[PDB]
Amino acid sequence: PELPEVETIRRTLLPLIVGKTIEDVRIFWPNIIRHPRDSEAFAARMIGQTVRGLERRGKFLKFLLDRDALISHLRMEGRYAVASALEPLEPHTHVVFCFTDGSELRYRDVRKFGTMHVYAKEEADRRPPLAELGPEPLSPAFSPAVLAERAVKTKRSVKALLLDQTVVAGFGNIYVDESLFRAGILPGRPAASLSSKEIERLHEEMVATIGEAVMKGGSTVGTFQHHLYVYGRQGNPCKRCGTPIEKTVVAGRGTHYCPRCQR
DNA sequence: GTAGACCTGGAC
DNA sequence: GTCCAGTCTAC
Ligand SMILES: [Zn+2]
Repeated sequence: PELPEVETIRRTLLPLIVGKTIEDVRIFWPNIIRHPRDSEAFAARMIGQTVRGLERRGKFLKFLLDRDALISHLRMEGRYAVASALEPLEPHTHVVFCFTDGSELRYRDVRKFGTMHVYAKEEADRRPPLAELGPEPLSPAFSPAVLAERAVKTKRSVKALLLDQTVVAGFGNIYVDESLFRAGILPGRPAASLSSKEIERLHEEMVATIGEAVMKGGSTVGTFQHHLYVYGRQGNPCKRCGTPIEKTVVAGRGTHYCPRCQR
């Protein structure tokens, strides 16, 4: 789950929960709760509060209640669904919010990597994990200049730079690989080796790629999966030149690229 | 930069 | 049986 997928969840989930009041909060895997550390305090404070809105910051979902804000990160497999509280739960359900109208919001996560933090609204943006996030890619706050200031000071791979949420917030393995192919830049090259022209081109493709993915409802692996040039296509012909797509390891992640179209 | 952690189930 | 799928620590 990257920005496009999280933004899709935010849009579809909002009307299904806005205006409902919390009656109970049940937790089956405590490690997911990060703040307050004590699961009992986490549950108690939300009882009686009403859902007023749902926003997104980077790859995080921000549930807006009365006094508090619930900050949730899905990591690799987290997912949400709304259903009747009278039916048996599905496998791997670790947290459930029960509403006064008999419906409930369920959180499932097979690998158990997800996290949840609760803070008073006016403290959320000034505390971890939101405090140190970079700017939103689809906002004027993200420009070629911002990307250069960070790139010109480090020799780490350009892919490692784009995956750093403090540089820009929202890109993950799929959209970093896709943006670099569109820009014609190899993922393993030093960020400082990029020319001014290459930085402007990369910025342009990053905004175009992420924006297009949001419109298509994200990648299901949504319909953006039908528009991928390299992710998951190792061994198949490049859609632009016909050369076989390759896969290696960069910045500790599986990496896909075309040896002819990219640097 | 690069294995090891946190964790579980599918593909070969 | 062995390999593969967002972020933190540790040498
Ligand atoms: Zn190509």
